[PDB]
This record gives sequence, structure tokens and C-alpha cells, in this order.
Amino acid sequence: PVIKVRENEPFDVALRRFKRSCEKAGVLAEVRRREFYEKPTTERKRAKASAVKRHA
Amino acid sequence: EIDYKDIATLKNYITESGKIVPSRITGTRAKYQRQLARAIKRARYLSLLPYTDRH
Amino acid sequence: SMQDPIADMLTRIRNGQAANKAAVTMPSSKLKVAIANVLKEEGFIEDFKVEGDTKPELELTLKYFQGKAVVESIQRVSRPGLRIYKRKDELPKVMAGLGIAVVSTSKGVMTDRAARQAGLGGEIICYVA
Amino acid sequence: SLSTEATAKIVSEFGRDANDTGSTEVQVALLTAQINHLQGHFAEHKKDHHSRRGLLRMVSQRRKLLDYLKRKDVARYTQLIERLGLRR
Amino acid sequence: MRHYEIVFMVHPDQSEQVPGMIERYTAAITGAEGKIHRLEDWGRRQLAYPINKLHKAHYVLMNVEAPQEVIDELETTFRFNDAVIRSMVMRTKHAVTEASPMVKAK
RNA sequence: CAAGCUUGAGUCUCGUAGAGGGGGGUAGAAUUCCAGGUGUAGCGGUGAAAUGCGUAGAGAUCUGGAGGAAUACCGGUGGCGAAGGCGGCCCCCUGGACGAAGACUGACGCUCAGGUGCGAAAGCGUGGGGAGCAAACAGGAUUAGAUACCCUGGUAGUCCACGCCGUAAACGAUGUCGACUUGGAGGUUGUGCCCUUGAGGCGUGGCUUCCGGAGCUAACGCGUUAAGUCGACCGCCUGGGGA
Ligand SMILES: [Mg+2]
Ligand SMILES: [Mg+2]
Ligand SMILES: [Mg+2]
Ligand SMILES: [Mg+2]
Ligand SMILES: [Mg+2]
Ligand SMILES: [Mg+2]
Ligand SMILES: [Mg+2]
Ligand SMILES: [Mg+2]
Ligand SMILES: [Mg+2]
Ligand SMILES: [Mg+2]
Repeated sequence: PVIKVRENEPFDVALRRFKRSCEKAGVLAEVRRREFYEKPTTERKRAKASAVKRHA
Repeated sequence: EIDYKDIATLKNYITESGKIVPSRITGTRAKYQRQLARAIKRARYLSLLPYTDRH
Repeated sequence: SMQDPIADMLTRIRNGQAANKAAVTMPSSKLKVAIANVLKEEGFIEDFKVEGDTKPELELTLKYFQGKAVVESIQRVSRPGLRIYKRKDELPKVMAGLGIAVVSTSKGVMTDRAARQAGLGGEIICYVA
Repeated sequence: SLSTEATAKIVSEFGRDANDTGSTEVQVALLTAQINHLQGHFAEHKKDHHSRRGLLRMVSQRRKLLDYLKRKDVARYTQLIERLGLRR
Repeated sequence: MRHYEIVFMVHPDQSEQVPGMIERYTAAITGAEGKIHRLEDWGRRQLAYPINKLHKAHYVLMNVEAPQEVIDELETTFRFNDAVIRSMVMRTKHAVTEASPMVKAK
């Protein structure tokens, strides 16, 4: 996420724009996922469980 | 019909950071999302498209 | 594989009756026609038809009395895996006589009653009730 | 697999005509050609276990066809094995 | 005969060797009964990311129809050559002769 | 036993999708390390700590370089494979599947005790390789104890070649092949047709997911991808522990 602060735009709006760009790019989510090792069996188990949850 | 040389069309299916946009967002067909990803990767290698938004 | 065409005919009848189907079609054979005859002559089916020359197809018109199929039970007795042959005196009677046992005798395919009257024995094809 | 030109050449040599493609002699020769060609592939790629399963299928298919021809016409079989240089 | 789309990018300091390279590559293809369908010198082009501390490199597109022998020695001559910073040979189902979006976007 | 027959099973032509296999190239991120610029007193770690690292200048930041291992996004109850399993990109060698149209062979088929081959990870042998991770082991903690869980390290191993081993909750805990039996909503991959199409409309195959009818089941559930209705052949079970 690369955010460029615009003319006559407050700091509060620029930071909120950055926080949304990080949320869109999944910055904190990709760091949470890579922090610790996950077994192929575990990531396959998670993918199956999420696919079942995506049925309402 | 899809080609790595057409960096014009290719730029529509990649994010601000250079990441390939998933089919769920773009609404493209399964067969052609695979064809796209190959072309984006072919164009990335040939420095016609970037890998990351750093360089 | 298609190792038992006879059990297939019986199963086609059995499943068709259960599925309230008006008719059942299957690849024909002399033996399938000889059994179709016995079934019609004993009132288990309406009528049978053999269409085609090179690839004959046997069609059987199923029978339905009131809310029910006429064929209550139809089982294969003698089979490729184990052949069942009985003497005139050993002939089996289905439902104590209320059903038929299709027997293949020296003088053709007939009921248990027919073979008993003709003093014959043979291969017990199936039981129909 | 075996090329369009290579397959067509075998069909003429072993078949009654250019369209007699199902003949057992044609079938056995088409398998013989591919079994022999693959010898070179498996000499360099000994660890190609997956493709070897497909080759063994060609070998077992050839054997079944050869045994079928042996009982249907002993003379046609004796000629075919001598023609493609195979024992049995 | 198989169809290939070759794309090689030459170091800008060696952009003068590029016509000579094209002449030699075409000669090896045509010499082995092969045919050349499309050739496009794209010239110096700006890189999306830097490769070997470089920005910009000379690009050349080639749609060839040639045997696997001359396409193999073409792949080795690209490895051996220090001028070619990147190359990519891609097999294509059928020959193509149409202005690529590089000719069309100018 | 003889002669057939073309619907089973093959062969042929053109295509289509695929992390199917084997080999060889190659790419960009990141970690660690080495070398240098800036900078200055902390860094790291935890529940809190401490061991550890740093004034021989760390950490942080920037630049150049070495090396190994793995391929973000795409990515999906997506796909491929007999199972094990298979994921960056490019080429070469190669196996299978499916579709459309005819032609060809003429039951050449199904199953399979014994036999043969394949077979995750760990482990073994010889020689390489070694960045990260990490059995063992060492140190710091926690605790009544703590041969653990947590932290700082770290060897085999994980990686490559060639051999070996032959096992897994090796699972759908469901053997293989064939025929038959109401439906609904999707996903994926062929193909015939129709329209002025920058998409859809109507069919027809292959595979796949959820739900469900009859039937089946002890129940749970299964339900045209059956655990339903039948047939061919094989494997296996016969109370628990001992095993
Ligand atoms: Mg193939
Ligand atoms: Mg690096
Ligand atoms: Mg004939
Ligand atoms: Mg070892
Ligand atoms: Mg540890
Ligand atoms: Mg050891
Ligand atoms: Mg076991
Ligand atoms: Mg129910
Ligand atoms: Mg269900
Ligand atoms: Mg006991």
C-alpha cells in the first residue's frame, strides 16, 4: 500500500485512506498467517471447513 | 485470445500492489482466469509488468 | 460384466414395477423371449414385443392391478455362479402353488406345474409371485 | 505418442488396406513400435514410474491380442511374431 | 514442424549487435528448412522493475517455425551470450503474423 | 466343436482441459550470512522473565554480494493421477482421461489365489549440500516436582544423486467390473445448434459438490458418484484381553 497525501487534505483522512489500503491488500492478515508454521494437512482442513461455512 | 503482450488488458486484472485479482472480484470465467494468470506471469518474467509495488 | 442376461431381465422387470413404469425394454435373446412367453401366459405381464433384426430389442408391457404391481417378487434361482437343476419329483412350488417357478426342460421353457404334468425336470431359472 | 505418418505406415504394411486399422496384426505392430520407441525414453528416464505403467499396459495389451490371434489362426500368429521379432 | 514465439532482451550498451543477432538467428532457422512468420524489433523499452542494476533494455519478438534441433542451439546461444539479459521461447499451436500490441500502442 | 454377428472390448483421424510423470533451464519475494555508508544505545524474547545479542558499534536504515530452501497473489467442496501423492515460469521426453464424425477388428471380455511392480513421513548406506525449520543435547524459566508445555541456542534430519526400507487414521475407515431405478440447486471440462452477441436461448457427453424421493439401515445416515435393485470374481470377519 502506497498512499500519497493530497493538497488541502487533512492528516486524519490520509491515515484512514492508508488503513483501508492495508485492509484491502491484507497486510496484517498475511503476517498473522506466516508467523507460525502450518502443516499441509492443517491448511487443507481449514480450506474444507471455510468452504462448508460458505454455505448458508 | 489472451496474450502476455497485451499489457493494456492485463493491467485491469492486477491490483495496485501488482497481485493478480481473484475471479470472484473480476467475474471472469474459470478457464480464462487460468489463461490470464499464465500471461501475467509470462509478462512479469519479461519485465513488461512488475511483481511488487516497491520497484 | 453382462455375464447374467437373465437376472438382468428379472431386475429390469423388478425395478420397472417398483418405478411404476408402463413398459421395460432390453436387448433380446431366444431365452429372454421363452421366459417372456411363460410370464405372459401366466398373467405376470401384459404383452411382449421384439423390434429390430440385427440388434433385437425385447419390450415387455408391465401389469398393475389396483395401486400395486402384479409382480410382487421375482428372483433368480440358477445362475452362472451356481447352477440349480431339479428332477420331476424335486420341482419347487413358489408360494405353496400361488406363484410359478420358471423351469428349462428337455422340451422347452415352462412353469413348475407344466413340467410336473409333462413328467420332466430341468434348470430352475427363477421364482415369480 | 506414435506419429501420424509412422502409424499410417504400419496400417498399410500389416493391414488388408489403408482403412483396415482394427486388424490384430496392425494393432500388435502399432504396440510393438511404441514399446520399442519407449525403450529409449525409459533408458534416460528410469524414475518415470507413471509413464512405465502406460508402457506395461501396451505390453499386456499386445500379449492378450497375440494370444487371441494364436487360437484364431496359428499361421497368421507364427508369421506376425517372426515379422516383428518377438518370442511368444 | 513446431511453432515458437521467442522474445529476447539485449543489454542497451550492446543494441548495435541486435541486427547481427537477427541475421544469424534467421539464417539458422531458414538454413534448416524452417520458416520465420513474424519479426518485430521493439528497440529500447523501459523495464517494469530493474534487472542487473538496469532500467531499459532492447526487446526483439520472433514467431518462428523450426525443428527442435535449431531451437535448442538458439536456447544455448542465449545462455552463452552475456548481451541477452533475458529470453523466453514459448511453443504456440499455430503460426502468427499480426501486429503485437507493441506495434499497435505506438 | 464349426461358421458367424456387432451392441461389449479394442484400433484409427481431428481436437480439448489438466499441480499426471521424468529431465534440463530460469525468475522474483523473503530469511540467514559476508562487505561497506549513515546512525547511537539498546536489541531480542516472555504471561512476567532470564539465558542470548550490542560501544570490538548491535538492532534500525540504505547499498553491493554469497548461498540454500520454498514458490505469495492467481487459488477455487478448482484440476490431474491406480493409490501414494502432484502447485512460480520456460522448453524437451512421456503416461492417462474426454469429446465429435465415420471407418476397421470381430467377444479379442470381467475378475484374479500364487507372482510382479508402485507405494507419504520417519529411518538406513555412500558421497554431496546446508539458508530456514528442528528429534537428540545444552542453557534460561515455569512448577510441589517439570527429564515437559514457554524462551535462547542447536546436531541428526528436512535438500540432491544412487541404493535400501515397504509401513500410516496408506480413510470415502466403503474391493473391482457391468446392468437397472423419482428429483432440485450449483462447480468444472468437451461438443451440436440459434441469434446480430462487447452474452445469452435450446440440447447432448465426461467429471465433481451440496440437498433430497423411494428403497435401504441398529441408528447415524446412504440415496443414479448407493450404503437402493441385481449379477461375476476376489479379499476378509466369527466375543474382549492375551496378540
Ligand atoms: Mg498426451
Ligand atoms: Mg536475498
Ligand atoms: Mg467381419
Ligand atoms: Mg541420509
Ligand atoms: Mg526449541
Ligand atoms: Mg546417521
Ligand atoms: Mg496395515
Ligand atoms: Mg428417508
Ligand atoms: Mg443425501
Ligand atoms: Mg477370544
